[PDB]
Amino acid sequence: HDVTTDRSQRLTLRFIPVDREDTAYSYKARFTLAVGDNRVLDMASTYFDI
Amino acid sequence: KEIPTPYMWSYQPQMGLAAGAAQDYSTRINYMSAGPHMISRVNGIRAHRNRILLEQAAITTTPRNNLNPRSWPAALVYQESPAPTTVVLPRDAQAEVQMTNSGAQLAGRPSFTPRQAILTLQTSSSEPRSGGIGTLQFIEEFVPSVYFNPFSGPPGHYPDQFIPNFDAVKDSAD
Amino acid sequence: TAVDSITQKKFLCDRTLWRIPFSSNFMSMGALTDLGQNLLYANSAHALDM
Repeated sequence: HDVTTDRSQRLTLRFIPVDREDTAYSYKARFTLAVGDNRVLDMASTYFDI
Repeated sequence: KEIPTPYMWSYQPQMGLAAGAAQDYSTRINYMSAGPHMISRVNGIRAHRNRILLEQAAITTTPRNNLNPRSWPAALVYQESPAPTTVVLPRDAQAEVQMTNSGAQLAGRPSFTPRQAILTLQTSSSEPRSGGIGTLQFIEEFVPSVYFNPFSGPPGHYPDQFIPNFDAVKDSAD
Repeated sequence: TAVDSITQKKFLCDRTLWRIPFSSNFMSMGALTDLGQNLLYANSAHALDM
């Protein structure tokens, strides 16, 4: 009754940066990750990829 | 429109809520069956079991706070109370302890000391059903509160409560 | 030595069973799971294709 939504909401998503630096020993991944409206994000389940 | 298209309610034993109220052909009249002079009959007395349907909708129904609720209370929905079946004792405890510790062995009101000693054994449930209806009292609860106007008033919570998926909390939900 | 080979990857599920809860919150809550006791469900007979 008050736990679930019946409209459009997103689970398990992919975010990719547009600009990146490639050097000898450093790699900066500059994501522009802005978390969506009416939504809180748990962060023991927020991870990268190679 | 002017001839009221009759509803009813039929029951589900899984929850205790109405499955739906529909303008049912599961009773509706064999069309253009009557006679041209005797056709004012079905325009009158087919509307008669529509006009005793209004009588039946208030006879034992017990009018509800919201025309189709969600979770029902315990008052006047026939909550059965079978009386505590009271029996004393098959064998006596006080007559058995004294003999078996000192001497004799037994296999059995009894032989030595007959006496009445009873405790209350309440059968009826601590609290009645909050889930839904007892299985057959549906005429006593749900009889069509028919509205002959198909849609009357501005859209909000008008004369509504026909669809089973239509809840009081959410206007329109999946 | 270097020869030209590629990695092949697989997984093994043995003595474990597949499971998905009948909840819109996707949780093993109880008997009357979130989508079971919902509004549209348990009211009308329909057809199924999987």
